[PDB]
Order: sequence, then C-alpha cells, then structure tokens
Amino acid sequence: YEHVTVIPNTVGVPYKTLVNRPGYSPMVLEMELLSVTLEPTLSLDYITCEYKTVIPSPYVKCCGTAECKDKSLPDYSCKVFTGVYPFMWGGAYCFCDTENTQLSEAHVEKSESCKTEFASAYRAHTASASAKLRVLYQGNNVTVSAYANGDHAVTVKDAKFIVGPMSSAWTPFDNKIVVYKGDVYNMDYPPFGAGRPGQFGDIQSRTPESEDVYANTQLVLQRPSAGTVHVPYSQAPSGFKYWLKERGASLQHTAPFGCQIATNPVRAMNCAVGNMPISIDIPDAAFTRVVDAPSLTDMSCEVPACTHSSDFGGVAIIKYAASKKGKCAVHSMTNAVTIREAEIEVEGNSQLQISFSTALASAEFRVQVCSTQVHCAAECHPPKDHIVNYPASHTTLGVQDISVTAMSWVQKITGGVGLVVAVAALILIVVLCVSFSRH
Amino acid sequence: EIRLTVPTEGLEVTWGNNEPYKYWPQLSTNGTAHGHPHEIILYYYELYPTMTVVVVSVASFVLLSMVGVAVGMCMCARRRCITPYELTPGATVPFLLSLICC
Ligand SMILES: *[C@@H]1O[C@H](CO[C@@H]2O[C@@H](C)[C@@H](O)[C@@H](O)[C@@H]2O)[C@@H](O[C@@H]2O[C@H](CO)[C@@H](O[C@@H]3O[C@H](CO)[C@@H](O)[C@H](O)[C@@H]3O)[C@H](O)[C@H]2NC(C)=O)[C@H](O)[C@H]1NC(C)=O
Ligand SMILES: *[C@@H]1O[C@H](CO)[C@@H](O[C@@H]2O[C@H](CO)[C@@H](O[C@H]3O[C@H](CO)[C@@H](O)[C@H](O)[C@@H]3O)[C@H](O)[C@H]2NC(C)=O)[C@H](O)[C@H]1NC(C)=O
Repeated sequence: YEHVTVIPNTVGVPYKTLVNRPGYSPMVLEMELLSVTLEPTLSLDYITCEYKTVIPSPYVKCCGTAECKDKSLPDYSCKVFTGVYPFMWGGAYCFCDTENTQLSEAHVEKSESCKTEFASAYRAHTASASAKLRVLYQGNNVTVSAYANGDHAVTVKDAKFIVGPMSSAWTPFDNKIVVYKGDVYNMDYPPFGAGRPGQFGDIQSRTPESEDVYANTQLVLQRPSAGTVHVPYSQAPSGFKYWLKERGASLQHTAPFGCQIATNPVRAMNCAVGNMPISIDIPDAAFTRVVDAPSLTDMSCEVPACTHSSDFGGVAIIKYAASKKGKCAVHSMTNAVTIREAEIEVEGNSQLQISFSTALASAEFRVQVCSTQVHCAAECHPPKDHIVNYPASHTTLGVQDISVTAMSWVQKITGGVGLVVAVAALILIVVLCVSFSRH
Repeated sequence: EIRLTVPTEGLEVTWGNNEPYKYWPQLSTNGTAHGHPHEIILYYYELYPTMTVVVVSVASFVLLSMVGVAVGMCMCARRRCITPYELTPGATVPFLLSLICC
C-alpha cells in the first residue's frame, strides 16, 4: 500500500500521518525530522591568502651604473637609484663617493602560510538534499538517514520511505561563496585577475598548490635613506588580513530561517523552509484486518482542561467499550489540533487519556480511535507564560478559527444590521410597488 | 540589560561562545474568549494586534455603512409615498401615513 503525505520542513517537531486502508485497522505514523542538510555543488574559482614581499639583497654597483631586466614574477618591479653612498658597520661600502648605483628589486608571492590560512572563492550551484528522519512505526523508534532528492528509498521494518524532493529551492548560499574555516560568507568576490590592492582578492591563485599567482599590490620601490643599504617600498597591506578583521558576521549567524552553517563540506542545515513530501510503501503483511483488531463502541469525549499553549497543555478523556484487548491507533481529524499519542492500549469498558495542543480559543475537534470517531469540545484558556524554548506543536489559525462566543456575537450583530436592511429594503420595495401600481 | 522583541517565528540569541538560545512567544492574553464583547476584542487584539484592528475597523465601517443604506432607503421610500399627497390641491393625509412617514 502506497501512502503519500506532506510534512512541514521543520526540525524537532513530530508530525502524524494516518494510513487508511479500508478493511484493515488504521495505522498512525509519527515522523520527526532530526536533521535536514542542503549541500551545494561548489566550483572553486580561486583562493586568497596573505602574500609575502620578496626582496633579494640589493645590488650595489660601485663606480658604475647598474641596469635591471624585466621578469615575469607576479608583481615585479626594479629600479636603479643613483648617487648612493651606503655605509657598513666598518665604514663606507666602496671606493667611489657619488659614482654609485643601487639596484633594488622585489616581487610578490604566496606566503608559506597559504597552505593553512586561506579563503576559498567558490561558485555555488544547486544543492543535494539529505535528511535524518525519526519514524515511529508500529510502536518502534527507527531512525533513517536518507537522501531527500526523491530518489532514495530507505527501509524501516520492511516499509520503504522515499523523501523529497523538497518543495522549496531556496538556499542561504548565493552564487558567490567565500569560505575561510568554519565560516561561510556571501561575498561578491572579484573575478580572477581582477583583484584590487588592500582588498580581498589582491593576491589570487587558482589552487593551493598552483605556482600561478595573480597579484595587484601596488608595490613601489622607494629611494633608500642616505648611508644605508635597506630597500624601502610602498605597498598595499594584504587584503586578506584586512578582510579577516572586517569579515563581519558569517552566514551561521545571519542566515534566514534559522539555518545552521557548517564547512567541510559546506552545508546548510535545519532551514525552516517550505515543506517536504514523503512517500511510504507498506507491505500487506503489516496490516491487521479490522475483524482481528480491537474495535471501540459507545465512545464519548470529555475535555476536563484545555490551554492553548505551545506544548501539549490540553487533555481529553474518552470513554470506550473495547471488543478485545489490544493496541489502537489515535488520529486527529482536524489540522487545528495535534494529538501527542499515536497509539493507546485499550481493553474492556474504561476510559483513555490523550494529550493535545491547539491554538484554538474554542477547541472543537473529532478524534478517530480504531476507526471510531468522537466529537470533543472545550473552552480553552491562554497560558500565563509569555516565552518558551520550543516551537509550537500546533498549526496556526485561520480567520475563521474563532471562539464560539465570538461567533455568536458576530451573528447577533450581523443579523441585527441585516434585519434593519432587510426591513428597509422591504419598505422601499412595497412603496415602489405601490408607486408602480398607481398611474 | 537588553530587551529583545520576539517574532512569531521565533528569535535566536547568541551570547559570546555559548550555544544559541531560542525563544518563541506564547498566545498569552489578559483578555479572554468566552467573555464579554470587550474582553473578546482584547483577547484577539493582544494576539493579533494588526489583523484584529483591520477586521474590526472594516467590519465596523461596513456595518455602519449598511445602516446608512437602510436609512437612505427609508428616506427614499418616505419621499415617494408622500409626494403624491402633497401635490393634491385638497390634500388630506391618512392618519397611518401621517404617523408612519410624515
Ligand atoms: C520514541 O522516541 C521519542 C522521542 O525520543 C527520541 O528517542 C529517545 C530514545 C531519545 O534518543 C531522544 O533523544 C529522541 O528524541 C520518545 O518520546 C520522548 O520520550 C522521552 C522519555 O524516554 C521524554 O523525555 C522525558 O521528558 C520529561 C518531560 O520533560 C522528563 O520529565 C523526563 O525526565 C524525560 O526527560 C521525551 O520528552 C519524549 N519526547 C517526545 C516528543 O515525546 C518516545 O517515547 C519513543 N517511543 C518509543 C517506543 O521508544
Ligand atoms: C497583564 O497585566 C499585567 C499587569 O497587571 C502585565 O504585567 C506587567 O506588565 C508591565 C508592562 O506593561 C511590566 O513592566 C512594568 O513593571 C516593571 C517592574 O515589574 C517596570 O520595571 C516597568 O518599567 C513597568 O512599569 C510589569 O513588570 C508586569 N508585571 C507583571 C506582574 O507581569 C501583563 O504584561 C499583561 N499581560 C498582557 C498579555 O498584556
């Protein structure tokens, strides 16, 4: 028997679905999502890291003029400074006083730290969905890890569960993703080869192992101070270091729908978005004929207390006459009321207790137990607590979902005005009919 | 001391390196259903401060408008049933018409 149901894409909240196969005792399955993971396909564009500026010992040509060659190094500059008269600890470097030239050169390359400290610029595409689902099947708790792309059936005590596809394609990740360590950012990083000095992407490399480095650091060689051999320069400080200080909050803290973010692999977890269809294939061997199952008659529902709190603050007591001892499925016939128990044990002439949660001011609902329905009704009171640490176990209310007395007052007022209009309309019609009758 | 507002969808708060705290609102009221008309409005107002005001404001407007219509129809009927008498050179108004409409 194939059963298709849909549950809200929430985590930590159980949902109950009724499997109704006429001629057989009904089954109620309680399904709870424990984890939902969206894992985006990533394509690395480039990585960034702190650069080091390499400055080879300066060449001082005494009593002559030095010249430099162009090089292909990532960000290379060379300059020859004339009129240099450098000193060493033991005295002037060389014989000539003014006829001296110094050749300064430098290039930018990835530091050794880039193997550990780097950010990866990824292109994000579609995401593969997977989920961990808790299923209460015939009184037993089975946890199944399965893909949620609608293409994976996982067996629960010989029943097959197919999860997904998810109804929402929404992801917390934008097309451009930058990953540092455990932190993922939605940053619109520059194209490779289009970096800017002092900004993220000032130094870029396609892969961690690549020798191919793009750099734009504005490295400018300056003239050395008199009497010295040092090589001064003006360069924009690593944009990686600046970025690390200016990162701001990561998606783990800023994402919509309460999404949790993790890396290695990049994952969006437990996003409260849309809903998730589940298809369940239950073998005939799992069904018990109604003639073998317990059957209840002479049922009556009374609700001694009701609070419309997020938790199961409502309690209902239902009288029953059971034909035989055994377990019996319990189902709510209305979306407005959630029942905590999936099944109860019943025998003889007695009463059963069930707990429920509703947002209704007036709880009017039916309960089906072993294919026998009862009608429950109660006046529910508000909670005194303002805040809780858990999500509601009940659905939200529609505009039509109002208290019994509120409906009565609306009918009295609406009827009162409608009556006045109906009377005025009647008088006008009668007068017009008289006016038409007269010539 | 920080006062944070909690949305119906819930609020997540992270304090330092501690695991995040999650909070959700309850449907708490000082008004009540199954009470007097003003207690019922308060109940729904506190739970749904904008939906309740819109529904009450619109419903009240429409109900008052319908009363205005009922009165306008009565005045129209009044003019139509009276005019034919006021134009009569020896007009005499029947007591019932005089009492009911005039
Ligand atoms: C099927 O599983 C549900 C949910 O519990 C899940 O399985 C358990 C074995 C654990 O691994 C859980 O971490 C996991 O979520 C069971 O319902 C849960 O039962 C436990 C008791 O076993 C309840 O905890 C109690 O809660 C009260 C009130 O706070 C405390 O006073 C108690 O000290 C104790 O902590 C838990 O609240 C309840 N959860 C729900 C949603 O009802 C269920 O009983 C189990 N069924 C079977 C046949 O195993
Ligand atoms: C139902 O009525 C309650 C009062 O009868 C009200 O509780 C009170 O609400 C006020 C805010 O409106 C809180 O703040 C006031 O009091 C504190 C000191 O306790 C001051 O610091 C504040 O500045 C302010 O004056 C009260 O603390 C709070 N008192 C109690 C006992 O709760 C409820 O909030 C009302 N419920 C609803 C749904 O409106």
